[PDB]
Amino acid sequence: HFLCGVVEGFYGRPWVMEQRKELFRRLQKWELNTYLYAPKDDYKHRMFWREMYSVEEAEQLMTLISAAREYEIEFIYAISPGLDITFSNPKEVSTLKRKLDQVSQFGCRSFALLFDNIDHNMCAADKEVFSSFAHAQVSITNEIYQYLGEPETFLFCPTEYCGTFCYPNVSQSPYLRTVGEKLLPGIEVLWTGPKVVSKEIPVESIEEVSKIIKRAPVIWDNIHANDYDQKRLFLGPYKGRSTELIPRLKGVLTNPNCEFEANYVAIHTLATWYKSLYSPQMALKLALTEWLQEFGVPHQYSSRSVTLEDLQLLADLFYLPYEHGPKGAQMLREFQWLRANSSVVSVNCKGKDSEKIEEWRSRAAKFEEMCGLVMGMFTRLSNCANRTILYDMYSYVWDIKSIMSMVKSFVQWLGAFRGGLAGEFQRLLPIDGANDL
Amino acid sequence: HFLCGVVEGFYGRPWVMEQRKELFRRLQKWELNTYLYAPKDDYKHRMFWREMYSVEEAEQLMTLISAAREYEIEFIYAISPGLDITFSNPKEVSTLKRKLDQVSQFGCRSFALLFDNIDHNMCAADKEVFSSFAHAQVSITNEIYQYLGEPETFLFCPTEYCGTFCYPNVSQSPYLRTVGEKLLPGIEVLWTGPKVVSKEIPVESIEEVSKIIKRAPVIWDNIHANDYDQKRLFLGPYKGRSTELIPRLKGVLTNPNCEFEANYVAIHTLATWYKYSPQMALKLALTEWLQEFGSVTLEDLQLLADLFYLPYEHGPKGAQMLREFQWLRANSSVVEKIEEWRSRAAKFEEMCGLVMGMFTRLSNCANRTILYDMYSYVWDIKSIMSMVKSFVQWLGCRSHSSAQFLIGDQEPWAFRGGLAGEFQRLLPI
Repeated sequence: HFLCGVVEGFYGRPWVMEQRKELFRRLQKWELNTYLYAPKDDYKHRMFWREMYSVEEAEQLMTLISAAREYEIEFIYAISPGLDITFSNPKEVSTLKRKLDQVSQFGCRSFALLFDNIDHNMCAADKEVFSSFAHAQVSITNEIYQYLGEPETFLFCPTEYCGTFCYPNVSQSPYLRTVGEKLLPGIEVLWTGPKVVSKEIPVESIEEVSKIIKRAPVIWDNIHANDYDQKRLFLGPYKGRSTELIPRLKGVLTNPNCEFEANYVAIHTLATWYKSLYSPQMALKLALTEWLQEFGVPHQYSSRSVTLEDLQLLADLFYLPYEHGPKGAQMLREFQWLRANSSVVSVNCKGKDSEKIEEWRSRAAKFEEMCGLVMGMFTRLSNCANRTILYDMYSYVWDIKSIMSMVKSFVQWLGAFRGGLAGEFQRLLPIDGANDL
Repeated sequence: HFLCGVVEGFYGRPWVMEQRKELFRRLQKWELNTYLYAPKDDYKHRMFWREMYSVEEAEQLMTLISAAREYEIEFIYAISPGLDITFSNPKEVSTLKRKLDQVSQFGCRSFALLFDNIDHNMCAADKEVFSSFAHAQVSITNEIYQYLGEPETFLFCPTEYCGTFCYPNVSQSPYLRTVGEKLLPGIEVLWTGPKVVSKEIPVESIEEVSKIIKRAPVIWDNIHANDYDQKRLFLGPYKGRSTELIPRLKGVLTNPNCEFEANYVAIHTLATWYKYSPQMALKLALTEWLQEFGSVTLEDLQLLADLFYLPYEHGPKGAQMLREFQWLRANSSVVEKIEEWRSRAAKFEEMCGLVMGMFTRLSNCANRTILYDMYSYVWDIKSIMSMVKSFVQWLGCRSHSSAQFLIGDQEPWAFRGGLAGEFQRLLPI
């Protein structure tokens, strides 16, 4: 069957077990079926992948893997040994087997080997044994498949895991030719689309890759991932992927925002898209409408609120990687126009103009009200009762509100170390606002 | 005696109780004595301050207040009712008293009333009873002082809490004149310096404020606060405050970084200063911190601290990379005695390598709690230096190539900041 769900596949602080249980609740609520465990910086997933879990760690994994079963979500355990492993040393191979067995005894029946972002060339001993980097990965992936008894679901993420990472192209890649041929027919292949973060995943691109790897891939979708930029959050709907892909694919797993509570939209809309033909804008409405209920006012026994419009504003400000939501783009166009047409100056060298200065002013007030809606959105969100949500999003909301606050001032006015060192180096690169509207 | 320690006084995710216990450990380890609880976004501290703590909330505060006593750290409970309180309605006043009693029964004997970020506002009904905003605040602050039995430590943070917030200046403020006169002698006054985030706290500025409020203030120090800027972290030493201030002050509480594990340097160096050379204090603190990791070297931490140093200053290795990159960009047009450009480019490209190395070893460390609290910030700097290294490379490879810097369709991280970033670029800052 078709895999649809979430991969916890991002860099940084991983999610905690209470959060993952709440995740399984939601995947079931929305009729998704899969979870792939692959947090890049849970140390025993990648950095110290040889190390067996301690007894108190094992108690938490088995408790987690059983919540997965309790909630009818399939649990796929991933391991990323590609960094420093010697493929031909059988102690390494045995260590990998030992590690998998251990998790299997916690009651896990599905697995994955990830070879994402790693040096293309092996050590000396390995070049001796294997003809290519591809051959080495397959050989151990197959061996491990078989050693585990050819389990229900088994995933392999290649080093050339998207269009732009294929040397020299997708169709003629010796690496992918080798995966297609030698990887055992029951092992599945993860693929992120044309790019690492794909704006669109066109059907023809999936036909093209499927030909060379001899099967339908499972999409690891980075569309809502935000690990690569401190300032970014993605609350927009699943988008750029035709429902026509579903027959051509073995699954879709989203790698979403690091901040757990910020993924309501990202996952609800994936679900909506799975069950459909699909309208991003309508899926967002469904998802925002449902999300609103999760934001209380606090209970009060002594005394002397977030709306749907607030959430719509918030999502349009923190939307998708290649697109702002309509209320965000509107405030942007309007502010550009105001700055451009600020010839309502006292030091005026066009005498004046009645009509053109009435328009500027009129549009400034209208804009100053839009800025108010941002401040209002922040105020009511900080007054909400679900603090877990407030905290997961606080810095992002504060930021936008403070900057809009300063933009409002600046427009009014028309009538320094910020970002820190990183900010200062950034301003000096001349591609700083190179994708701005 | 004299109050020195930490205020948990910032906006955002507050610290958790395990973190606060570990904090009390450290304050004692380093001979600090105080903690002020005032996280802006515990809902019952400020927004819904009338509300009593629930049973499960009360169980956690009692458990926390007793760890404070266990570790010989004084615990001061703050409350920020300034937003919507009616000062003249005695139900409001009673509600405030009810709330304080509740915390006292959790075993807490020290308190504070905060009136920080509030608009010089009275509702009517209040303007009827009280002649000014200042009069109204003191009247309830005094009443509450007395009602609690005039406790050991009691703090009052004024609305005019720093130089730039005093109308029209510090010396002639009717607001502060009124606080100085009518606030009872055993209540203390919190003050953040000339600014909200003070670069320096000069002695004369403290003499000046002490005169008008008729006592020595307790400094709420925002020097290492990072709640106001997503991209900023402060690992530099306590600085800009003369050791001559210590006799002129009733205390110093730092309001430090939101990310708990990032405050080792910020608090160790405060302690060192409480007994001064900033660069020697940093060395003491970085040397001690290195042990808590585990492979990460001292040179790695020195680089990291210099990259994320202080609000008005970068550390020497950071400022150096900056001046050198400015020079390279400025003098690129010559790509006769410009073997110096090339030479300086390679030398710079090696500096960028040390950043990548620092990040690599930090992600391989065994103290994951620390890694996570700082991960975003370290990734960011590494990615940006990585792109700076490229750009310098590209500048050099230009006598043999006329390719664009960005070649074709990019991944989103090439273009930083999102919508916030785009509005920022449109301001002149």
